[PDB]
Amino acid sequence: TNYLHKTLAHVPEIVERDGSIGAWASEGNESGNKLFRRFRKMNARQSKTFELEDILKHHWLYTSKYLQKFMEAHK
DNA sequence: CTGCAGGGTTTTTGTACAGCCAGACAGTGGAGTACTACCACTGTGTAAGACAGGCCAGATC
Ligand SMILES: [Ca+2]
Repeated sequence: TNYLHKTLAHVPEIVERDGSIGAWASEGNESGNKLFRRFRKMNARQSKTFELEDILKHHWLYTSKYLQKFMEAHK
């Protein structure tokens, strides 16, 4: 199998070269994609002409540091 | 024992010089900021009307 081959043959090379792996996890996008699941439910327009547009808007809004910083609010 | 009344007794309560400043009253000219109903759009539930086919009556096999 593939990943097995990667991990028994190719781990050391990349770990040597590009600093760190798992650092570049795809985990983030897929894992977070459940946000695209929920946003469609709650804040839809709704009409697919807009459904994207407003979903993307809310998403990026939820994504910037700035509002996350203001969400922490002194721990 | 009881009820009632002069005063006690301490607390509470308002009236009392005396000066100070927060807080409000008018309005001005309209911005403007908050509010309230369109509004474009389809997803979801709904229930009137097709309808068919199953059944009884008419009449038959
Ligand atoms: Ca995936």
